Amino acid sequence: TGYDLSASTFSPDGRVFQVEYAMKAVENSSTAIGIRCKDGVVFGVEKLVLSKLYEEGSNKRLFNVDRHVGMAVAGLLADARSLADIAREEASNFRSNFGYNIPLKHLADRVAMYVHAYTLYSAVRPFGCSFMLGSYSVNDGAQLYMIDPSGVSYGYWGCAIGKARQAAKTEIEKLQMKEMTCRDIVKEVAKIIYIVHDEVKDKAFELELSWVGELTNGRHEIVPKDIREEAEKYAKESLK
Amino acid sequence: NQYDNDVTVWSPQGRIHQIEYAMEAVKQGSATVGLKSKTHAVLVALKRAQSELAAHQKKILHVDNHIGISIAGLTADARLLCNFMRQECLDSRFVFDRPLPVSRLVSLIGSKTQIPTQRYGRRPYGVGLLIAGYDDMGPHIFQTCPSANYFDCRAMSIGARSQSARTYLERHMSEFMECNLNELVKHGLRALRETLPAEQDLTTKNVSIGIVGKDLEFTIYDDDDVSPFLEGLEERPQ
Amino acid sequence: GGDNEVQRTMLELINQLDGFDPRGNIKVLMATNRPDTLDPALMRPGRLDRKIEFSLPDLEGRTHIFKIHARSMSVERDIRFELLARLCPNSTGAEIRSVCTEAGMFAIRARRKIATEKDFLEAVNKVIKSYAKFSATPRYMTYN
Amino acid sequence: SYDRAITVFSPDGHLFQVEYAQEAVKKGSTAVGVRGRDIVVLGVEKKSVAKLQDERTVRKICALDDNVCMAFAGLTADARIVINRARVECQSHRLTVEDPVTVEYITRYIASLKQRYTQSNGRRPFGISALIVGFDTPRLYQTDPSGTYHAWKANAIGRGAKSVREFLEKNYTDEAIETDDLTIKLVIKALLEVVQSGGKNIELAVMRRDQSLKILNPEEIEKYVAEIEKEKEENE
Amino acid sequence: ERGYSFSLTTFSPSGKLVQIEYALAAVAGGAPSVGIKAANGVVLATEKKQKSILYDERSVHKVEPITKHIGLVYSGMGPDYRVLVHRARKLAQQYYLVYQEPIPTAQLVQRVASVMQEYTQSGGVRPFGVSLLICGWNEGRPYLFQSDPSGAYFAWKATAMGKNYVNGKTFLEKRYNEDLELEDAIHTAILTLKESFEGQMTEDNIEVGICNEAGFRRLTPTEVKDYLAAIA
Amino acid sequence: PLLHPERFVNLGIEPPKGVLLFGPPGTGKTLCARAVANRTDACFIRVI
Amino acid sequence: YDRGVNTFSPEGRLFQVEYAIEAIKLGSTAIGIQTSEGVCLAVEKRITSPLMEPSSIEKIVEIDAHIGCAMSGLIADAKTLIDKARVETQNHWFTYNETMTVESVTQAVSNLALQFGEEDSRPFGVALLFGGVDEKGPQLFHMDPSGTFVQCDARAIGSASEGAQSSLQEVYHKSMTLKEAIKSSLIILKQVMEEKLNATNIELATVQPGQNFHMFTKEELEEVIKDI
Amino acid sequence: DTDMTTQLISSNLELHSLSTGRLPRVVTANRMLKQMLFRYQGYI
Amino acid sequence: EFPMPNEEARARIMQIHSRKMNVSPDVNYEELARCTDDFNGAQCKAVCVEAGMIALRRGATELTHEDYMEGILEVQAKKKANLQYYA
Amino acid sequence: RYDSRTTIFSPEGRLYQVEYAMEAIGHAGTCLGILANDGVLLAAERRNIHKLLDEVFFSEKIYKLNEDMACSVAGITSDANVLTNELRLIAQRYLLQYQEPIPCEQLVTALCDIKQAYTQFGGKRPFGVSLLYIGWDKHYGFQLYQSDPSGNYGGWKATCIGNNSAAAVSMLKQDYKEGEMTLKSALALAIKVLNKTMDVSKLSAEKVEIATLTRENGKTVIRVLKQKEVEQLIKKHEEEEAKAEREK
Amino acid sequence: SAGFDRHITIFSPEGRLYQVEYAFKAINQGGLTSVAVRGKDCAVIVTQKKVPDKLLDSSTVTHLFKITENIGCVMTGMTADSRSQVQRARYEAANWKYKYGYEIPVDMLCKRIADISQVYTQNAEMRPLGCCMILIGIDEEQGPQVYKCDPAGYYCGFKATAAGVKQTESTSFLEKKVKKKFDWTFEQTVETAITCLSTVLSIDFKPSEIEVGVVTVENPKFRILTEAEIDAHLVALAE
Ligand SMILES: Nc1ncnc2c1ncn2[C@@H]1O[C@H](COP(=O)(O)OP(=O)(O)OP(=O)(O)O)[C@@H](O)[C@H]1O
Ligand SMILES: [Mg+2]
Repeated sequence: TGYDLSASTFSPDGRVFQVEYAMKAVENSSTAIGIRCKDGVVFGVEKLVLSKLYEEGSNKRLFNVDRHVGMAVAGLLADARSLADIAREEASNFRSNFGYNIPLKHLADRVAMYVHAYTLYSAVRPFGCSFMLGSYSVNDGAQLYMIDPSGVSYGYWGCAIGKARQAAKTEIEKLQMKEMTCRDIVKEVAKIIYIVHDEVKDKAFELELSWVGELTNGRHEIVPKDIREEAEKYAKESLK
Repeated sequence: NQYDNDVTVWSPQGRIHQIEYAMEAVKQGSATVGLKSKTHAVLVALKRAQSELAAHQKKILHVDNHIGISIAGLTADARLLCNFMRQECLDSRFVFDRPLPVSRLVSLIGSKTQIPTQRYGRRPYGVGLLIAGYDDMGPHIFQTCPSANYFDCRAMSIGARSQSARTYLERHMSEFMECNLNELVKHGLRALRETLPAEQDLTTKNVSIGIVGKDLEFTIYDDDDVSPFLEGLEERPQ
Repeated sequence: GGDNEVQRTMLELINQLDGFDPRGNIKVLMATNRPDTLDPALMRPGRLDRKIEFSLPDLEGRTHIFKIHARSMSVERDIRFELLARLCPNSTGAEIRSVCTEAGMFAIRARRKIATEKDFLEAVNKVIKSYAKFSATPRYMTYN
Repeated sequence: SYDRAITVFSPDGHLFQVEYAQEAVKKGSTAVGVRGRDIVVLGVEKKSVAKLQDERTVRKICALDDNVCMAFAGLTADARIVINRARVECQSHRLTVEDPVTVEYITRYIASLKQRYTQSNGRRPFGISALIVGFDTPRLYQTDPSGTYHAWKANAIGRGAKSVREFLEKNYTDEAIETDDLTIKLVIKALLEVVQSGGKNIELAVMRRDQSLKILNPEEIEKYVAEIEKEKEENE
Repeated sequence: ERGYSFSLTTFSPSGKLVQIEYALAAVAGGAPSVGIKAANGVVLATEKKQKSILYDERSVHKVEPITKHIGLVYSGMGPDYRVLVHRARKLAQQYYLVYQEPIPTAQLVQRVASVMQEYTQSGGVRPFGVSLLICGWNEGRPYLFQSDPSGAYFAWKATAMGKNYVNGKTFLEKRYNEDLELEDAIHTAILTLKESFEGQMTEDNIEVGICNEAGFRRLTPTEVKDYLAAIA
Repeated sequence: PLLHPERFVNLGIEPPKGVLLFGPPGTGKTLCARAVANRTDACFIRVI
Repeated sequence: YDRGVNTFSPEGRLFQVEYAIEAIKLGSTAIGIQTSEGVCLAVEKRITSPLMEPSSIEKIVEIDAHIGCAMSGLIADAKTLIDKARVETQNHWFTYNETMTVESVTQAVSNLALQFGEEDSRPFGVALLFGGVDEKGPQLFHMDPSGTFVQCDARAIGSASEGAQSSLQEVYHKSMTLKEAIKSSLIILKQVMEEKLNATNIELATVQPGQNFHMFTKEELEEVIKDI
Repeated sequence: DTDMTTQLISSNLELHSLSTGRLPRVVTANRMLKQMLFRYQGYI
Repeated sequence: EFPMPNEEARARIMQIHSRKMNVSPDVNYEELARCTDDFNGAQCKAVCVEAGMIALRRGATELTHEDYMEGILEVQAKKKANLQYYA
Repeated sequence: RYDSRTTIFSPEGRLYQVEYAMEAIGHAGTCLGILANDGVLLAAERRNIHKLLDEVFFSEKIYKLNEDMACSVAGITSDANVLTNELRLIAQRYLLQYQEPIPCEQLVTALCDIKQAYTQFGGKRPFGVSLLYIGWDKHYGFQLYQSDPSGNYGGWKATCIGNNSAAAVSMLKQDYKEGEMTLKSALALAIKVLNKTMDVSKLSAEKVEIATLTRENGKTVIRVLKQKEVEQLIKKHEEEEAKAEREK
Repeated sequence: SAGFDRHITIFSPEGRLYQVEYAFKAINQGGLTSVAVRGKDCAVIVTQKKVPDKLLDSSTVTHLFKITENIGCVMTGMTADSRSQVQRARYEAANWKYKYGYEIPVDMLCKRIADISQVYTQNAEMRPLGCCMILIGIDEEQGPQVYKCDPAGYYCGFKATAAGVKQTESTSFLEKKVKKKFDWTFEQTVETAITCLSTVLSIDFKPSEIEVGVVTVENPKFRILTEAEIDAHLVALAE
């Protein structure tokens, strides 16, 4: 209290409380997980369908930053869309200034700086979304990164953001992600998402998969309907 | 509490209260409904008259030959947004010589309306937009909220007393795709009348319709033009 | 320490209103023209369920109040009470009654047995305008 | 609670800072002005200066242009700024268009300039009210710290406003302005209705048709005061 | 009148700019420094006592040169000192470019005082929480000035700022004579700092600079040790 | 809820048992209370 | 919540524009009627002093030769809006060689009004009644500080807006003539004015399709007045 | 032209040396001179 | 500790306190729970009671969703009106 | 309260920040100005006179703006410095434009206008400096002017500001003869009024600086009196006081 | 007293800038500790590597950043602010090299970073970056150099220093160390750094829980020791 209104104010114990408020705002969003397989990265996002009136795919939280980069936003949706636009612009500028696809580590760094720059001024508020950037290339392997509202970014082997981050992380650590290709990581991700989902509280939901890997030639694309149905069947078969 | 005065201040619960108040501003406007068939997108709005003899306020705005919107919220924000999308559609038609697809326009609307929700100085656009438009990917009924979050809705309703219309749309959603233009407009009129109180009824002087179809540009029907759609409507049970 | 005893009495009233030992068929009326100082426990809608708000009357309401309070007065039949109601924008019913009494007083000062419209206008100026604000006529020239 | 900013409307739609700006005028010395058939006269309550103070710098009647003059009431520095801006604008208008600035136009410019300082926060409104008299037809206008101008046959602003205007309405007759001397005597009487010292605290400026300004020396004003006293001596 | 201690552009009802006084208090809570002008030049001495041996004594120098003939020491906040040093050097270089002659000490002091004033005329900017003691030599005459966060500059013959500045001034007016020399000045300044120095004056704990006819030069630690031995 | 309670139990609504009259002074709260006491037909207790 | 034009309330209302309508409420009464024969437009003058020139009270202004306007509220904001309307009419004539439709004039004035907060000021506390003939016929429009505007068959603004509006609803029909519209406006003004109605407490204006000229009444006011 | 260029470069290098307390390098002088002259497109 | 009711908790409280009332099946209790943020259980019961009383005032036989919204407005003493600048 | 910002009008129409600056002027050192036939002088008290303060400017309170103009100073040190520099800039701009010295009064108005700006635009504290102006021109000859933090100015023949300004102005009112005052009489009057206003006795010369303005063969020489002549002025005042003691 | 601690430009009545002190307190919010030791012909930094998750890619968790081929840095405090200051320092080094031809000294790197921090401290536009930077570099004619830069804009050279939660204890241990004259060899410098960190943390220091950056006169290139080299140094320390 008092040290809490602006992101430019430091609390007496030394923390920016607006940033932490943004983090716990992200905490209230639906879970979204990302797992880098042996030869790629798979993003699995649960999406709470608030009203049946929404069409399928509306408010999709999978964003294609570049030809080879995908995002798995979680948190405020408008902030997520704005950050997606920022990441797309950064990738386009890198392509136009250097002539080749932006490395996902550098792209994550730049978008992390853009996020962090909004946690310094009293005129602007910290971004209310935390996202995942995933990519694959034949020269850099498979890479995954997570950016929080604070702007802190480092690579993860597999992670979750949203409501059940810890619950999904318990079921993520029990996978030997270094070995299997993403073809089976897809159904494993679907099973994890279906387990972490709370049917009695979040009512209905839709699971959206995306992947970027050698099986996809390196481009990040939404998982085709057949594989999505197979993964959903696998997840449903694990009811006991 | 003390975190309620600015859109730039995060609440300790993780909420932006000014954003929620901007959402609350939508229900201050009258109810409007939008719904799409496999071939047409139709949005019906209930117009409000401030005096017994003053004209009813325009509720459906014309944006482009293939895109038209209904407004529920601040008149100033609605007019400013309408001007912005008119300019965007004109620029798209000037550069690419192709009508702007509805999805890209709605994404631009969300991007534009998110700026006030993060940078201090300008309040969030306190208006909900029902965007009905036909493009090469079929008819579309988007809805845009003041929090700059846009939903691709099969059939939506926003404004005051619009929950009944939303329930009606949820119940009758399955029949919307395989409906002709007249059946779709009658379903929209029924959804609109669900919001009306018991004493009020949909007359030709307070209903505005907007239709954009396969071979039909976005046309707005008001007053007598509403009558062909109004006639033949089943009377509300009582 | 504060009041304590008054707070204890208020707490017992709270207990009687709602809680264990159901209150019964005891409908409770409470009035206060400063409600923001009340205890939230008392203001909770289990003790004071309905919160009826009395607001400054509109034009029609102020006309009705003027007619009510001028009913017994010995006034003219041509008094445009809508005019007087519009001449007191932000005024309570008590101020309307005071305006009527002041119009009668003006009609008594110069010993007329009928209170005319000019008396009511003078009363409105004496009651509302004479103590409303310091927005003088040169400062009131800012609006037209 | 709604009087600490200029852009905040009060719950009853009052711009309270704008209203407060008029108290600065209410604190100024009385300035009266009338218009006649061939003259425009304006007297000023010229309050006594200190013994060692030079009264040349203390000027309340300022000529905006050769065809229009102006007497203010309120803060002196704001008055200086407004007078300088009015002179510059009148010269610029004469530059752009050949015909000289009309008194109505210069009053419109002054009112707009005062208004544009009441529309923005972080900009204190001008605390002066002005009487602008000129020929195009003798015309008298009065501005306002709010930014509103008006056309008057006769005003008085400043300390004595209600009293001098009350004297003025039942004194400004057709025969009162029939003679130039009659109009100047009317101005002198109106100023004497408030300035209770006589002669020593009265400064009247008269502008005749197609003529120049002429500040009345404290001997012509003394003669007019003596004539007014002789005329009023008919009571006994 | 605590309600007027926050705004830098708001006069108190007693007509005092409280924030400038708070900046001056921050100055007075700084490291002790002395500056004394003798008939041969000026001497500026300061206490560069670190919090531990770990700090590199020679890393940062408190007494800094502005031109060949102008030096400048400080008391108050440290980081603001570097900004003021950079602005003073830039002003000296601009004056040299315009006039081809090294900037006079009085003119540099005036320009630096104006620079410090620029940070006291607006809200949202903090006054320079440091006071500058500037020595120079022009026209065969020593010059010593003190510039303040308020932008006020005077022409101190001999003064002390920082912690126990009252003690330094009290020690002065006793050991100070207008007909002294640069060596006597060095000795007097070292003694004045000793009146407010806690611990042994290690050659690395004290920084002394001399503004003489040949210009401004900061004393090497060997000379500081020699003077300390001659004093103690 | 006193003169005609049957209009409530039929709809299964328990009517509110308390009312707080609040507003600007002189708006008519005490006048309405006086009217209630005037035509209460039940036990009215004006607590001091 | 009621301190800036950029702060929303828990109910979603902007508690600053409503204050601008309140500022409107303490102006002066203005009645406007649109009939098939034209537009009539009456205002109570609210004279403050006999010395003050009545022609200085600009409650009625000429936006163009075909469209007139009536204000209510702050003089400064109203005159700014009136100048804006005149400038837009002249610009539209310059760029299109045609008379601007009163709907478009009101649109332009409203477009200026909506900018009370747009840049990274305050609402114009004044309602405007724009009467005038266009290619579709006579028309009457009303605009408020928020920039919302609407065509009104007969609208009352300023003080006494509620009572004048109620009486207008009582006495207005679709097929009124201009003379009877003037008579109704004058009787309503007399009934809603504290001062006795005569030639100096009110001003009248009217526009006709074929008689756009004489967009005012000068000493023929008494002709209608004593035939009340 | 050469006089003012050399004087400005000398002043900038004096500021640099004062900020570093070390002897300036010829590389720095050459670099600053070349960028300043290139910015003016050979007009100096 | 007894926390302020959650959105789902508020919907459940409204459902319990509407058990004895003739509530229409079309009422969306989730929408009401969204519309009554920072409402305690007593306030939700007051919402249900006010909705029933309003349905009595309307002269109806079953409670509607709009009646529940009007009761929500009544509980916090708000009085919704059609502002001119919204339309 | 309505004193937080310079642009906030009080309900009585008083700018409280401006009045605060005016009252704060009283903290500044006493500086006085007297007009007289063929002359006009300023005098000022050195205030802070500590023995360790070298006196190298000799004019810490008197400044020369133009060739035929000079100004005193009483207020904030930084505001005084910027105001004097800007006065010099305005005078030199006028001289460059018109090739004629600025006729005193205009210069005052110029600076005053700028001060008025700081009392109108937000985000700027009013210039808490009031200063006297002495000069000569081709229009009104020797002129003395008084300025205020509000930007208001006035012509004067004898006036003082700073510490004990009211007592000084009352003494000048009592002991000034309009028309028949010369430079010597003006200097004696300034010395005596400084002695009475300054609480310190005997009015030590090094605590007081006097600067005179006189026309000499069309050269409008502005002089600042050295300590030596102030010694003899103080001695003259002491001997007049001793002679006046003879009445007892 | 403590009512003046909401804007960084407001001086307290005691003349204290409380927001800068709060940034100093926020320095410890990272939860880690870094120690830098300057040897006779080398400089060494060792920082805590806390990876409290088997899912993190341990390669990217590094708190050691290479500002320039010869100038290395270790960051303490909030990770985002530290990375922002790292990129700012890299840009400043690149600008110095481009504008002056030769490589920027570590002296100037910390001086410029401190100047930026001070500018943020005096102008209430940006919140001060609560990240402490320690730069190591082989500056010719001066040997190894270790510098510390704080949110206040106070840069200082150090024979040995530390930052983080256990800053006072590590500085005290180093003060006990650098006082007994000893041959500060490269192995000795690494030994002193690791012993400082272990003594202040009482941790057995498995090789994956710490990160070591090394610069040496023999090779003036910022080198990050591999886990095998960390194990070799630890086993040499134990015996
Ligand atoms: N609507 C109304 N009609 C007629 N008279 C009214 C009305 N409202 C108020 N009054 C008058 O107001 C007078 C005093 O008001 P009342 O006693 O109700 O005050 P209150 O608002 O309850 O104030 P308090 O804060 O002292 O409790 C009554 O005697 C009555 O004549
Ligand atoms: Mg009562």
